[PDB]
Amino acid sequence: NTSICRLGFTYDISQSKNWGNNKPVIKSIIPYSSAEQAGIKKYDVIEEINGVPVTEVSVDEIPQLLNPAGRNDVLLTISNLSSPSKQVLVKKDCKKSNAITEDQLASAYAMYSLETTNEQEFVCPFKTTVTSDGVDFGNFKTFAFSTIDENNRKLETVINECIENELTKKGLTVDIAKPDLLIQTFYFFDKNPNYLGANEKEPTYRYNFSHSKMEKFPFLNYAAAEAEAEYLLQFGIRIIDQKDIPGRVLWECEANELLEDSYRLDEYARVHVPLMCMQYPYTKYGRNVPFKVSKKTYNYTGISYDIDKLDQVVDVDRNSPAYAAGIRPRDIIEKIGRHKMDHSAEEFSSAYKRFITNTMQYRDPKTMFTDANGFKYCMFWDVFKYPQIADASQSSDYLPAFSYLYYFAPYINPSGNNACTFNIKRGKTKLEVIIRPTIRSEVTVEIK
Amino acid sequence: NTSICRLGFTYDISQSKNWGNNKPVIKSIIPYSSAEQAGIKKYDVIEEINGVPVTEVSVDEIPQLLNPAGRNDVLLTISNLSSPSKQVLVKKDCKKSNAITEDQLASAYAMYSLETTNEQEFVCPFKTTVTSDGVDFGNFKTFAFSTIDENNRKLETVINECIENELTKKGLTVDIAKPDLLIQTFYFFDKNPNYLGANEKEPTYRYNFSHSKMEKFPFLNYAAAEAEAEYLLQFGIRIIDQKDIPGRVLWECEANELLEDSYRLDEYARVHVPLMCMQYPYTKYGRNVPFKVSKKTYNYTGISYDIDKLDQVVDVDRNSPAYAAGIRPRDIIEKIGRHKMDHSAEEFSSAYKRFITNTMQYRDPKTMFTDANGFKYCMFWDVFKYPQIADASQSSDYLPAFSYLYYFAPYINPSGNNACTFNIKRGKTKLEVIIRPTIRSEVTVEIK
Ligand SMILES: [Mg+2]
Ligand SMILES: [Mg+2]
Repeated sequence: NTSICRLGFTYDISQSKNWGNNKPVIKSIIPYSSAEQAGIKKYDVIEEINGVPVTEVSVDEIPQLLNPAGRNDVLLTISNLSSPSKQVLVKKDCKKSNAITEDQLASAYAMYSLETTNEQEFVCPFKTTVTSDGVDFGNFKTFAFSTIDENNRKLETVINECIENELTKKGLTVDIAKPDLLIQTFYFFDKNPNYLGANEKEPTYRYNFSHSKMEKFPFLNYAAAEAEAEYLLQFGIRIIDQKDIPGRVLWECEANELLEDSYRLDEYARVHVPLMCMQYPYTKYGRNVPFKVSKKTYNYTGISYDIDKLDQVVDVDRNSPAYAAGIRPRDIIEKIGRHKMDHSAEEFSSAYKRFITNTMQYRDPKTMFTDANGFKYCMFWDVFKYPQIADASQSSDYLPAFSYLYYFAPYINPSGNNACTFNIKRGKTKLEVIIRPTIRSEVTVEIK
Repeated sequence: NTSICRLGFTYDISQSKNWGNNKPVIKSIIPYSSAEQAGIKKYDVIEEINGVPVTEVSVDEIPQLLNPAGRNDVLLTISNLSSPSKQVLVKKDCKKSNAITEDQLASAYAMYSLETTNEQEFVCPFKTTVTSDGVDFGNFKTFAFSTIDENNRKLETVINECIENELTKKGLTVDIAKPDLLIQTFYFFDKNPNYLGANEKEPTYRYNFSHSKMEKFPFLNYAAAEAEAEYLLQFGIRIIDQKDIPGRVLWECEANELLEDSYRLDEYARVHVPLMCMQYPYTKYGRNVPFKVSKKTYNYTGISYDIDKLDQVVDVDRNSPAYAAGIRPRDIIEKIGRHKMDHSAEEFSSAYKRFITNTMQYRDPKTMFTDANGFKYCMFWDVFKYPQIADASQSSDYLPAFSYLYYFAPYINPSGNNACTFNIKRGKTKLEVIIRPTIRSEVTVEIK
């Protein structure tokens, strides 16, 4: 009955002295949102809301000002590394309070396709250090790389090409003549002397000059885990100021990795330069960076369902396959493919739980992982058991009406036809429409 | 027959770009040596040897030039943080090839007194980072502390007083008006969010943008040991240039400690400021600093013994208690106290091994430690068993003639008399002299 609204981005009230201090800083953009389409990008700084500067208003009233009651389109004054000022009109993303979207259902029925829809977390051993001077990083618009060590030309060119792509994507530009910043990289790869050719918790002893004796200290002595590494890897990025206080290191990120086998620094840089630079210009973690990867792929039609009476269309997105097919709100879905829809939420929930139970045998334990929400037994399907999974997935006992969301996968829909049949009834008139869905694919890589 | 010689210090050919590059840098001074008395100090840079600059000569011929054949006194041109040039005449420390000194014997019979004579190693979680500019740290002679945060005045005053003592000992001087350097400290103490109220090796998963998927990486995932810590401690020293390139951080040392209980940052600074500053100006370890503590206390008389015929005096140090008592080389020691000396080296070695075996029962297992040379079962004597240790230590079966080296300890000599009786025989004339020894005490704290 009441309509809920959202802005297509997540943000922080920045505590960083060098990037949009005590202002909203965008952390992530919601895919397929209006904020995305309007051109809002990660690490953007909200300077003003609807003409009022964010400094001239309390921190507690920023969420209300960003989601006004009467207004629908929020005018934003943005700053980033591309420009110091920019006007952006962000349209709101609204839905009915009782609407269940295909995005929500793709997440609820994710175990049909863990291969495409999951969340995972990881932590990187990055030490990120910035200048103690409260200089805004937005003052530096251009960069150049420091002189290449000819002994390592091949490697240094790969590293600098990775950093160049990351920084040009941020809105920074190369100027070899008079750069605002100089980029410097340092790296190391060699054997660990503390490796004993072997793979408990020890006490911490230190010398105390004040008492002229060795003493036990209540610190964790991790020195035994260090011995487990044969090799040591170091990789760092140094961003040196050339204009405000020349020679001052503005930002430095150093990765220190404990290695089991031999590893290539070029391969290491290719993977980690993009993860390391996610904290330039917005640094919030100094020692161990937490990341969250959320991936999702589903068949999109544009239909929203009633949270209570699920066989009822509550809305149809404006430029969607279901709209183009002629589906309209208040329609009643008789069936999707060969599966009836006149079931309760608990009928669907129980039937789904039965499917996961009865197909645990077709999962691959070599792929077992713990997802971001703490679930320990995530497994992909076994590649030699897809025909058996597809058959089990389509058993009427498991109420597979919503399995259409994953009809692009051969472990759900073996037939070479992603087009879904929707049998609707508006009043007493019964129609059958074939909806070829569009595939909504999305990956969000966010610093927690 | 041939006399061996040494210089009273250990050194490196420095690989540091900011401190005596490709020149000898003194690491440690040998206590009671001529180099010590001449005023050679740790981290001194040998600029010239006997008038010849160390740059104008090969690295391979520096040890020979430092220990000449014909010459006995080596004239050194030194540089440090106190002065850019200084003339130092270092006398050599010589001994006969067949001489066994009381210093050597104190180390060989150390298990009489582990409490006073042992070696231990420890590693500190210090990250030490220096400027990539090859500026000599000797260009900066004065310092001042940066403005105190009034919210933490009590703590910041303790920290700065510790750093002030360390740097003034190095030869640096305070100048609040126009300092060459500004010292800045940063610190943090709070609970670990990753602590689960609990006290295996996990795989490393990271996101690879090049392949748009999570991947296993051959890196050690230590994230489980991080969870064991309730609290996190950070403590850092920042040395900022004010004259050459103002604002440039020359040297920075950051300690990151994983804590079991609550801990005071003032107490932490008091202990670690002296360990952290041992790498200013000579930094050779960037990430995990290895230290070695060598302590020794023995009764010194000045007598040197023959490695083969041990009851024969091969030398008597010039200003020693044995010299003052009238002991002279070629004398024959009949007995020390009530213990005869006419035994072989294996007679003494076996008798000593029997004593350690038979007194293992009087050791305190609560004190068990692994020494620097890798011995796992080092234990001090049990404080309630000293009378029994003293009796066992003086049993003629264990040939305790050399136990006089530890006669100042009540677990060896219960009587309140540190004066030792030496019964000698020169030719056929037999004399008894009472030697009150001097107590040689020494602690060496060195970066490995
Ligand atoms: Mg190997
Ligand atoms: Mg506790």
